[PDB]
Amino acid sequence: AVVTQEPSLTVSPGGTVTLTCGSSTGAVTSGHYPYWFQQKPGQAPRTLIYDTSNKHSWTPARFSGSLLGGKAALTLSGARPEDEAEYYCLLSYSGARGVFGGGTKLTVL
Amino acid sequence: AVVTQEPSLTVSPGGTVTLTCGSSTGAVTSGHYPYWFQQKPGQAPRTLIYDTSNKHSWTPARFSGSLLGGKAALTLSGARPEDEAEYYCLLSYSGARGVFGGGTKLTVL
Amino acid sequence: VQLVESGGDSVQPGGSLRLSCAAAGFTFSSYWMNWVRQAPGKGLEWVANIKQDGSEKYYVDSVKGRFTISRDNAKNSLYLQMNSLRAEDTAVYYCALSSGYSGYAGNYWGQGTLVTVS
Amino acid sequence: VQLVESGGDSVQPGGSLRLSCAAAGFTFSSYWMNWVRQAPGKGLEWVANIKQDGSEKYYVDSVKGRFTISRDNAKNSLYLQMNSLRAEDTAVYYCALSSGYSGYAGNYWGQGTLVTVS
Amino acid sequence: CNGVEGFNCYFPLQSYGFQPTNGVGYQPYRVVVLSFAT
Repeated sequence: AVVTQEPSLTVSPGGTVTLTCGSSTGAVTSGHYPYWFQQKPGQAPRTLIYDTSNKHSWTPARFSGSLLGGKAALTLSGARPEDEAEYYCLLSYSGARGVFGGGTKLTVL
Repeated sequence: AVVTQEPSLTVSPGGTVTLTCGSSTGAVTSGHYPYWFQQKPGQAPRTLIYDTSNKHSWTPARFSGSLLGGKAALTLSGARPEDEAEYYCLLSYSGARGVFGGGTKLTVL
Repeated sequence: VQLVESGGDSVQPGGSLRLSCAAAGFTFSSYWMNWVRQAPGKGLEWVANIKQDGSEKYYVDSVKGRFTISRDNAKNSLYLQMNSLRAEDTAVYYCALSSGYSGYAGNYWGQGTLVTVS
Repeated sequence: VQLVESGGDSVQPGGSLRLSCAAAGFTFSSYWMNWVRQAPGKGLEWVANIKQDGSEKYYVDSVKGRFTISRDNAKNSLYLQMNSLRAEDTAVYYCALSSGYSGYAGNYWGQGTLVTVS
Repeated sequence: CNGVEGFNCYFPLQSYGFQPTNGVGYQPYRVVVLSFAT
C-alpha cells in the first residue's frame, strides 16, 4: 500500500509537464484504473482524470491522462499560471482500497 | 494501423470470388479510398482498383472493386487460371500513410 | 451534482465523531460513496468507501476496526462514524461521488468538513 | 508511363542506402510518388510518400526518423534515403505513381530494386 | 448518467489537439462550404 510521486515540478509558461505516479510493487496498468486530482489553495480536490485516461468536462484539454513506463502520469501540452496546484494520484489494488501518492506540487515560472 | 485479410481463397474455373479486406477499427468506406493490387510470381504489384471502385484499363473486367459490410473487396464474376496471384489491399487513414493487409492468395482449382 | 458534507467539529481524543454527506441533483443509489481526509500541510489520505447498495464496505487498513459506514437510500445520504479518534487525526474530510468503472475513487467532490481533535 | 527504380545493392546493417526512381513518358510534378517494400515470402509494406510539390512527406511509423525523401522536378526523379538500415530490412523496393484522389497510393508500378542487408 | 459524468457517461464534446508540430493530417484546417434569384 505504497505510492510515490516526484515532490515537485517547475514549468515555464507554455512549456510541457510530466507529473508521475506509481506503486512500490509490480507496474501501473489500466487495471489500477488510475485517478488524478487537482487541488488549489482553499479548494477541495477535483478529479481531472479517471479510469486511467478519461478526462472530465471541467478539465482543460491541455491536460492528458497518459501512462508511462509502468507508471501513471498527468501531462500538460502547455502549462499556464492558472494551473498552479498540488496534484494527487490514486491507484486501486486488490479491491476498492486505493492509496494516494505523496503529492506533486506544480508551479509556473 | 492494422489491416486484415482472408489468408487464401480457392475458386473453380468460371466460379465467382470474394476477396476481403478491412481495418481493425471503425469500418471501411469510400473515405479510405481503398486500393487493390495483383502480384504474379516474378512481377511487380499491379494496381487493379483505386479510390474504392475505379478499375484500371489493364485490369480484366471480370474483376470488380466493390465494398461489403464495412469492408473492402475485390470480386470476380468468373475466375480463370490466369488470375492465380497474391492480392493485396491498401487503406488510407488520417493521411497518406496507408496500411497493407496481410495478403490474400487466390488459386484456381 | 452537489455533495454536501458536514459534522466536523472540535472534539476530544479517545472519543468519537459521526460525519455525514447528502446527495443533491443526482440519484444516490446508483453510485459509490467515498471518504478522503487531508491533514493541513499534508497530501490526501484514502479513508473509506461503500458500494452502491451498501452490501460491501472498504477501508484503508489504518482506520480498519475504527471506522464504520452506514447509509439511507431514502434520504440520499451516508454516514461515517469514527471511533477511538486520535489527536493526530486532524483533517478535512471530503465526500466524493464515484461513477467510474470500479467505484473505488470519486469524480465529484464536496467542500469538506473540518475535524479537529484536541 | 514508366517508372525506373534502382540503387538496390548488398549492404551492411547499421549503414545507409540511397534509392532512386526516374519518371519517363509522363510529367513528374503532377503526381504523388510512392515507395513500397516487399520482403521475400512476405506481403507488401507501405514505406513512404511525398506530395507533388515536395511540401509534404509521409512515412509509415516503422521507418519514421530513419527514411528521408527529396526530389528534383527538373530531372523528373526522386530519392529515398534510408539511414540506420537493419539486417531485417531485406526487401524489394518499388516505385509507384499515384494519380488518385488523395495521392496516397500508386496506380502505376516499376519493376523494383532489391535491397539486401548482411 | 443522470447528470453525473463517469464510466459509459461521457461529456458529448471533445476538443481538437491543434499544435504547430502535430504532423500534417493533424493540423487545423479552415473549411468554408458555400451551399446553394438575388
